[PDB]
Amino acid sequence: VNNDPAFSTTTSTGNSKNDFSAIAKQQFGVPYKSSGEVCTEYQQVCQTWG
Amino acid sequence: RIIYYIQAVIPGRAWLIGSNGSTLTVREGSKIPGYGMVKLIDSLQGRILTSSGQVIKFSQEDS
Amino acid sequence: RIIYYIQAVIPGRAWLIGSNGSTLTVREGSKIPGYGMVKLIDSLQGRILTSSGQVIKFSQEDS
Amino acid sequence: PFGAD
Amino acid sequence: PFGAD
Amino acid sequence: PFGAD
Amino acid sequence: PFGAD
Amino acid sequence: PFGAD
Amino acid sequence: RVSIGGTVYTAKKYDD
Amino acid sequence: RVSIGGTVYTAKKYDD
Amino acid sequence: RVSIGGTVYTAKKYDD
Amino acid sequence: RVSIGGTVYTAKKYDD
Amino acid sequence: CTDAALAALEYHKSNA
Amino acid sequence: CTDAALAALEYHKSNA
Amino acid sequence: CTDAALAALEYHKSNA
Amino acid sequence: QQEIQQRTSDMLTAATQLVQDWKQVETQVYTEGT
Amino acid sequence: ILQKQNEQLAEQKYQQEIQQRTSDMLTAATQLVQDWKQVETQVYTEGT
Amino acid sequence: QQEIQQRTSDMLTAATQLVQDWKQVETQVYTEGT
Amino acid sequence: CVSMIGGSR
Amino acid sequence: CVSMIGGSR
Amino acid sequence: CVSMIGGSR
Amino acid sequence: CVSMIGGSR
Amino acid sequence: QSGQDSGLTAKSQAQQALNFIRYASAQVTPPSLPKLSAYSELWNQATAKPNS
Amino acid sequence: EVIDKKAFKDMTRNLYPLNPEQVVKLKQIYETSEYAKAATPGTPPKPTATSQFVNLSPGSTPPVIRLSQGFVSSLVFLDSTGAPWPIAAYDLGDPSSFNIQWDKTSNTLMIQATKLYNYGNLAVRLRGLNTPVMLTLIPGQKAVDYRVDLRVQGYGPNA
Repeated sequence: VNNDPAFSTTTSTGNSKNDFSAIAKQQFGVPYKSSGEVCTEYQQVCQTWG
Repeated sequence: RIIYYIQAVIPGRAWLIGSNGSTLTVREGSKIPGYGMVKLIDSLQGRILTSSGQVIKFSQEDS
Repeated sequence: RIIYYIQAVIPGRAWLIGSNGSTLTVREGSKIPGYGMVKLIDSLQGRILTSSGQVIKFSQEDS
Repeated sequence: PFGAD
Repeated sequence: PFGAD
Repeated sequence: PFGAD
Repeated sequence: PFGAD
Repeated sequence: PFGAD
Repeated sequence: RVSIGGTVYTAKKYDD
Repeated sequence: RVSIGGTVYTAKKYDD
Repeated sequence: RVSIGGTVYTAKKYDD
Repeated sequence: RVSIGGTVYTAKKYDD
Repeated sequence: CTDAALAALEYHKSNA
Repeated sequence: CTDAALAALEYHKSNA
Repeated sequence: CTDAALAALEYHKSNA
Repeated sequence: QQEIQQRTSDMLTAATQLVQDWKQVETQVYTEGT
Repeated sequence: ILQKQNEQLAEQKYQQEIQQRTSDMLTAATQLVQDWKQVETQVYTEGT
Repeated sequence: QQEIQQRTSDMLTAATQLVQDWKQVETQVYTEGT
Repeated sequence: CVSMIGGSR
Repeated sequence: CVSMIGGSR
Repeated sequence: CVSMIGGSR
Repeated sequence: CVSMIGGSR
Repeated sequence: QSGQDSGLTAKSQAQQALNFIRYASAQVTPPSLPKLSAYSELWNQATAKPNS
Repeated sequence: EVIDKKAFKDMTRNLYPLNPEQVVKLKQIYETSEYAKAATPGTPPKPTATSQFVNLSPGSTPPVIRLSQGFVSSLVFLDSTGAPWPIAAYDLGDPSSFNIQWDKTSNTLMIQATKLYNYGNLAVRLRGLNTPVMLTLIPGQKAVDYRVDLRVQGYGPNA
């Protein structure tokens, strides 16, 4: 809830061009295979976060 | 000696009138002839404590 | 000697008035005749400390 | 707030 | 803030 | 609220 | 910023 | 940009 | 009864 | 009781 | 306490 | 500390 | 009657 | 009343 | 009060 | 860790109005006598 | 394992702080240079 | 336990009215003579 | 200091 | 120095 | 140099 | 040459 | 003259003239001033200091 | 009846939540904050009323004026005998840094700095001179010229 700019009741004039989306300045991330690429499907093993 | 009575008092300064009609304004630290050195200003009680132990109040015909 | 009292004071400069009617303005370090050299300007207390150990205050009759 | 009011 | 105010 | 009123 | 200000 | 400026 | 110090001071029970 | 500097110092208990 | 250089140099503990 | 041409040269460590 | 009044008065006068 | 004020002002002028 | 200030100012002069 | 950036947020939402009141320099006024 | 992965996230973290400070510097430096290119014409007043 | 906060609400709605009733200061009038 | 309307016997 | 309205016995 | 309102005992 | 406002002791 | 009671009426020829000039001016039907609620939110919206 | 009691105590904690102690300490916090606000860092420049001799011979350097942000420096022009020398006209370089006003007959120009220390220059064509008087204005110095009595080398219409 703290990650969403719309929930920032403070009228922040900071970096509005770097937010990941209108609903989060920082992305949570996606599963990543052990080698280190996007684990789009469970069939390839997903180990890390990125 | 010469008797004064408070003609006005608020937090800090207090304006005092004498029996000679002289007007003065005092603070926490102020030399007052006869009475000596002012110790505290009590604006809601209309009271002035000075070092000589004398208590200065609103005039009885003015309070 | 000539005794001066504070005429006004802010952070930095302090304007002082002597017994001769002379008015001066001072900073962190300045030469005051007889008083030596000013070490500190306590504007919120209306206090001037100089090297000769004595302290310049607002006059008793104007503070 | 004193008792000598 | 000093105590000699 | 007095009784000597 | 020097100290002899 | 030289050092003899 | 209430005073002007802001703190309430009352008597207990008195009649006449 | 509070002074002008913002720092707060208080007495403990005193009655008159 | 801060000077006019911008570097903040402070006294530690002194009472009077 | 910085010059006017663009090159940056700076003294290492000194005190007064 | 006024006994309650003067009792409250002295109670306030005695407690600062 | 005044005892609290006096103790307080002494405590203020004693602690800078 | 003043002692904290003078220690501060001497520390500022000492460390430029 | 988040108390820090909320701190800094309130710092800047004070500091920007301080800086804007310091660029303010108001021009002298003139009154010529009768 | 968990320690390994958050160390790796911290390692990847230490590359974008420079670019965000760089963007803040665009906002600052362009504003300075715009202040600086401003020249304001000299004004003349003819006496009575 | 609801009684105390309903009480506070109604007495406060009254008290706001009373404090407004005292904050008023009705400016005096000056009437000249003939 | 005494408000008589604030009276209770 | 004292704001005695901020007073208390 | 000293800003005494930036002061503390 | 020396821009001493960017001073470092 | 004492015309109809409980209404905008003329007691005299001059008042008949005054009634008519009000009447042709359509002063009896003033324009519609805005709402409390609608104009009110738009007010507190418009005069609020932005970015705070 | 005690419901009245705790309800009243609670409301006196809400409608007047600022205790009399709290109102005053918020007061004091206010003036300490806005005093450190208004307090000019460093010493302020010393207010001086000076006097310079204006030499207009080739090779001479233009006289200087120390000014400050939002303070008035009053430049009065006198000839060698010290008598007033009215102004024919004036020309301020970069008045985006400096605001001079002048009642159109007198021999005084009164100048306020608008940005803190950036310096500029000023031309002042006087009454009898073919030679304009050129003066370098520097604000933010360690002194502020409340006035300067500049003695121009020539002789004016007042002798």
